[PDB]
Amino acid sequence: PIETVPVKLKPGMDGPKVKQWPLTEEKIKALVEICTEMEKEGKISKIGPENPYNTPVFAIKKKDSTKWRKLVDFRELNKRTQDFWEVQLGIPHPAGLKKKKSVTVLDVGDAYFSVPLDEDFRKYTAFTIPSINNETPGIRYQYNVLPQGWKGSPAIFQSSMTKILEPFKKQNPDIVIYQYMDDLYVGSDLEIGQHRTKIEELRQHLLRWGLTTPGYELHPDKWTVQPIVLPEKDSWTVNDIQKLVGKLNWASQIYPGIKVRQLSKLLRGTKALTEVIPLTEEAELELAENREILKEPVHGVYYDPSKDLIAEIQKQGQGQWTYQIYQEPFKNLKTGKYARMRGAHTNDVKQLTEAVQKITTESIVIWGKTPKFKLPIQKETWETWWTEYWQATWIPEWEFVNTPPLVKLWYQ
Amino acid sequence: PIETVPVKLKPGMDGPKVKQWPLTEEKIKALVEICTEMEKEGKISKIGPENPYNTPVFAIKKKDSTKWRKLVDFRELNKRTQDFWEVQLGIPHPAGLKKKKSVTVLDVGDAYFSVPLDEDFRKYTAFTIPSINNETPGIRYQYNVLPQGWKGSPAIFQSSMTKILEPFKKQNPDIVIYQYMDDLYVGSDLEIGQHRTKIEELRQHLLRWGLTTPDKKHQKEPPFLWMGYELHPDKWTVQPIVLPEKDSWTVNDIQKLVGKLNWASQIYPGIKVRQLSKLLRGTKALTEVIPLTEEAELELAENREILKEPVHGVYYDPSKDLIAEIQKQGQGQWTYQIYQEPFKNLKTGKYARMRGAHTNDVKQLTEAVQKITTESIVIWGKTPKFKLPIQKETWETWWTEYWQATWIPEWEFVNTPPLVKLWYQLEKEPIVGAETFYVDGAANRETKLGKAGYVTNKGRQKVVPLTNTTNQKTELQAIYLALQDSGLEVNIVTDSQYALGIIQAQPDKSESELVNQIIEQLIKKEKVYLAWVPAHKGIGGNEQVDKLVSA
DNA sequence: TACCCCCCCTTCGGTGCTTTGCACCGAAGGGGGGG
Ligand SMILES: OC[C@H]1O[C@@](CO)(O[C@H]2O[C@H](CO)[C@@H](O)[C@H](O)[C@H]2O)[C@@H](O)[C@@H]1O
Ligand SMILES: [Mg+2]
Ligand SMILES: [Mg+2]
Ligand SMILES: [Mg+2]
Repeated sequence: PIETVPVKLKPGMDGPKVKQWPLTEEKIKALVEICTEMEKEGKISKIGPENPYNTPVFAIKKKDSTKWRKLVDFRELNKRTQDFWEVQLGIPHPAGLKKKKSVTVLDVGDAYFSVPLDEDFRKYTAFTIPSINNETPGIRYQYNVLPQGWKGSPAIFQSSMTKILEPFKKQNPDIVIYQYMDDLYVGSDLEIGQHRTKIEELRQHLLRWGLTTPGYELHPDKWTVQPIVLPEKDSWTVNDIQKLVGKLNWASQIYPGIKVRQLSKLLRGTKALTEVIPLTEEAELELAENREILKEPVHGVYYDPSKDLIAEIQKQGQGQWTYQIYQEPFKNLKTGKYARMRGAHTNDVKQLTEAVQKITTESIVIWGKTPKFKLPIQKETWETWWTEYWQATWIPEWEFVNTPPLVKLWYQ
Repeated sequence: PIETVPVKLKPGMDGPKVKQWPLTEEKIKALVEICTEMEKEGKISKIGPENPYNTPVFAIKKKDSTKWRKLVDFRELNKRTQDFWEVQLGIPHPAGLKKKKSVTVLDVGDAYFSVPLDEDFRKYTAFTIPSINNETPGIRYQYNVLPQGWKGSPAIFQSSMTKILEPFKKQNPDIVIYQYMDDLYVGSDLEIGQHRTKIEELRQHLLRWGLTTPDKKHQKEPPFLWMGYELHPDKWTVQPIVLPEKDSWTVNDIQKLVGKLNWASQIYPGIKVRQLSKLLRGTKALTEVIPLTEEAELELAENREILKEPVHGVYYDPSKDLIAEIQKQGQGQWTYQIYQEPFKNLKTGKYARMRGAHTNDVKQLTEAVQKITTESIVIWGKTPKFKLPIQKETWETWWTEYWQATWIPEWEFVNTPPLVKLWYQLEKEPIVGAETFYVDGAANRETKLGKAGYVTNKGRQKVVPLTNTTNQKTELQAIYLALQDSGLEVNIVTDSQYALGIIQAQPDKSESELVNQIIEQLIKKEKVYLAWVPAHKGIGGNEQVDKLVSA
């Protein structure tokens, strides 16, 4: 018995119509079990083919969870409500959250089931549950409450959220709290023992307001950037200098001070690739000044809140993965490298799945946005396996790219 | 009485006003016969000229029967009717059926006509009935039920049927009912006396809601005819497949043949359609006749020898693992078998899609593994364990070095040749003592004339004139030259991003005959190192050979 | 001379980087199949 906030899509835009993809047996059972008890609790209610809209649905297990969690792919719906979570009820982003020594992520999504949803908007939350071997046609539902994973859900609940928090934000003044959809980010400069305690205090502080918490521990101060680096060799071959000159040529689009004239001079003959070429005085100095320019930050790179974030990922082999987050090409807001994630030396798709989650998490902490990914993988390969390794309650936007490594710019 | 389904038109649009087709006198009498009986039952109604719509109507006789089908052309109503969301997400496959002690198959008589249409929407179904002459006008009618020919008839029937069956399924949890349109496959582990009793409770429960189960459609004894299959107590097979015997084949002949062969491929192992399909490409008219190649003839020959001997599939045992075994068939063709007990197939199939201009067998095998995984998750809800004709070390070399992410689920090597292999290996480091060829190419955009050549450190040189070429082709051609004019080990420097992208992915097949010749050379070499440098940076032999071939 | 669903093979046109050529993908029209 609560007032329903009215929600309307973006101007001149129709709801989401996205086909449902095949589900494994263990995922369908989990959905049918989850969707049953959600219906006897009024949270969802069956519908029919008169509703033209549809969204994909599936189930995940968070890291170490052991328990199924329902995940809806509201990416198409969230793009068509974009005015809502930006214009009026948006959440400002705390620039100090990335500076805290420890940050914990909690699933507060179970609280969104408290608030009802505008009746005129429920027609857009429609999802279909498939059946093994198409034994049954599609069992369709729709959401009566705030759905988990909708970008409108945390905005509506914010008024109720900021009230439950206010007693604890006053009892602990300098502890930072941020809300990105179904997750709550809470960080302190306290020691680890003190930090984990205040989370339990925040868990109870949520229990008496009616919420469970089925937490992830981060350390943003630990996070490191990966700069462009030039090799160290005692002797340079023609091929070494050719690779170097090409790399500096590429890097010059980012750092304009890069020079290659004195290093190009060393190649001017027609030499065998393995021939050793002693460096001239001027090449050694052109090299040294180049190494220093790459040490510098890029001039005029800063975050723009109106602009979307893009992330490119490159597979370096031997479990190494490098990434760059940017808004304008060659103006990188962050560059980084992962190694020995789950799946190293056995599974590419699992590692890439882990990298996308890590990069998205970092982007939520640092800018409160999830980037659009450029995935080094074929479409059919990614869409076949990624749901088996997805451990998050959000899903970033992605596209598929095929960029042969002409030059190894980000990893030596 | 079953709850009506609310329907609407596309907002701001009105109903269907289109004039009738001229109907044949043999069809009209059988048509007017069927229409008149409907009014007795409340399925159709007479309407006054107050209703201003009209839609064409016709009839064709039912397949495998004497009666006619009342088909209403609603194409213009369909354009202006609201959009639906179909609940028919696929087709069941018999290989996904568990074994049941007793099985029944029953069809509903007049499926759409037993479901009442939306009250407010009924008016838009307006159509008029012809006569033996053009003098009598014929009564105009509105549908009280789902019409055959509407775009909302299937979805509304399918979802309604589910709400009817839901109570029975919850009262009888151990009954498996495969619901596809109006046909119902019902099976149980119950003893057949008890099974037929529960069958009758369901026929009553459908009769509870006005759904008729005719005896003629009802089948009590194997082999059941279901979804175009024949279901036996422990085996299944397709209903027999008729291959046209035509002596001269048109385009529609091959299309019929190919489609039949694809249908056969689900259970008959090893069907191949590559050479037959090559005849289908780029033909203007369906009526045109095209001869059978000596390749396509041999393929149609061995395809018939597979269909000659009868085959059957088994049923699914959830306790045991799923196995999928793939064999290479050549020219980008692959067949597979899914089974649980050896030599007792559940189903078969084939992957033959040529994805991309240049590829290799490993990529294609991976695509086959992905097609099989998804089909398996559709039918059984799990991923099978794989038996693949590729050495463990081949795959380890491929997926680790390739620059894109790739993977195959749990799999083991099966020694059934022809094996999938990588046909050459580019060095990671330049080769000491191998001649260093700096290649380049160039072409004039208007002349379409170009050059391709190289310079080496040993003084070797060549330039070749080229007709009707492109910039990209001369760059590949320059690399071809360096491969021809070099020893078994060679370092090659290019500034062609395009060429290097193709060769580094280690293709073993190509649409381009030039790439196929480059591949042929690469297999011949012992050590090849490709390196890239940027153009017009005054680098080494690259600058020299750019001067030669630009002139 | 109708409707809905799945599958394969081909064509063709949008799309973006490999650049005004070439490569990729998806919509669509051909067929098989279900009802
Ligand atoms: O929707 C088109 C097509 O792509 C998929 C997944 O690749 O769509 C999802 O991902 C897109 C890219 O991030 C989103 O833009 C889209 O909203 C989301 O549905 C599949 O659903 C579909 O096959
Ligand atoms: Mg029937
Ligand atoms: Mg039927
Ligand atoms: Mg050139």
